Amino acid sequence: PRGSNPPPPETSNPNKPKRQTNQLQYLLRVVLKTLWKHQFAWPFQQPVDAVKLNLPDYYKIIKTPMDMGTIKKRLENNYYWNAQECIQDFNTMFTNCYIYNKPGDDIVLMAEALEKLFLQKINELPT
Ligand SMILES: CCN1C(=O)c2cccc3c(S(=O)(=O)Nc4ccc(F)cc4)ccc1c23
Repeated sequence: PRGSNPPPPETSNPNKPKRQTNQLQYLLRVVLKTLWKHQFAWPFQQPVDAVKLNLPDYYKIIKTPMDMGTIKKRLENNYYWNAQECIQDFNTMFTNCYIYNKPGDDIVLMAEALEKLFLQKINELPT
């Protein structure tokens, strides 16, 4: 079907306030990098292509989409003011998965595994 995909979430906004913190550096260098390499990362590495993946209802249900490709670019582009803004985006990505899909679905098992690893890495966030 199509129809169409929305514009992806922004990864640049020159008027948005931003900072480099060592916590944001750790989010890129440790948290994002480890999740990124994982065997379950691939469905979360770019925005949902609702056309290709045959998920025509995706953007009827999910109105705040987020993915690790967007987060990666936001970190590389120094988009954030603090770590919480970034952790927010990971939480949105996970939440969207759990909202759209059913417990026990293969995609949800992936999200749960990534989220478990995420929380472990988040646990060692530096001062
Ligand atoms: C994480 C974004 N996302 C979904 O919420 C979702 C639902 C259904 C399929 C699918 C896909 S898929 O069409 O590539 N199929 C897929 C099914 C189960 C998996 F464990 C991984 C991918 C990619 C990313 C997705 C989804």
